[PDB]
Formats: sequence, structure tokens, C-alpha cells
Amino acid sequence: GNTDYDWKTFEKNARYEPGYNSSHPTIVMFWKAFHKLTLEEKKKFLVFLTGTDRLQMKDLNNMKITFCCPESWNERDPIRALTCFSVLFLPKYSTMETVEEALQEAINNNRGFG
Repeated sequence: GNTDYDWKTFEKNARYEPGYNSSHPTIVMFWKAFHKLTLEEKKKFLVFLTGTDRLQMKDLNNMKITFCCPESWNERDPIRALTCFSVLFLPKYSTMETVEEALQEAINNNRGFG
């Protein structure tokens, strides 16, 4: 469902914590899920990661995400995010499926976010 939105620039310009890179297994498998989903689904992702809904192209083309896995991350930890500097809490999932499903979980509103 993509429609005139430069997503390459987004995955390319994103931030990682010191010692993490897009080449890390967990992060490449994360991007894989972000590329197969539709426009509606990725909008939900951004809407919970950022503090602005239905973000404009001017926002998206400079928008970044900061990947983070807490010192005590867990394989079953839910994917959360903070609107401070767009940090996405991504645990070190052992499989490519668990990250694909977790991507859906959070966009589908993982509940208890009150």
C-alpha cells in the first residue's frame, strides 16, 4: 500500500545505540518486517513511536528511530517506544518470526499503554 513516501531514507537515516548497527542480525530482521508491511501498518508504528499522528512527508524524510535493547532485555519483552527522541525498544529476538509478529503486536495496539 505505499503511496509517495520515501521509506529508504527513513531506514538509512535511523539511529542505533553505541555498538549497534543496521548490519546486526536483530536490526536487519527488524527492517525486513518494516519493508513487507503496508502504509497503514507503518503509519501506526510511527504514531506510537512519535507524538504526531498522520505525519507529513516533511516530517518522515527527516524522522529517525533510535534502536534500544535494555541491559536486561528479554526475548518475550513487548516492543514499546518513547516520543522523547523516537526510541523503539527492541529486545534481541532469537527468530525472524518473533520480530515480525512483535512489529504487528505494537501497531495493533499492545494494550496497557495508558
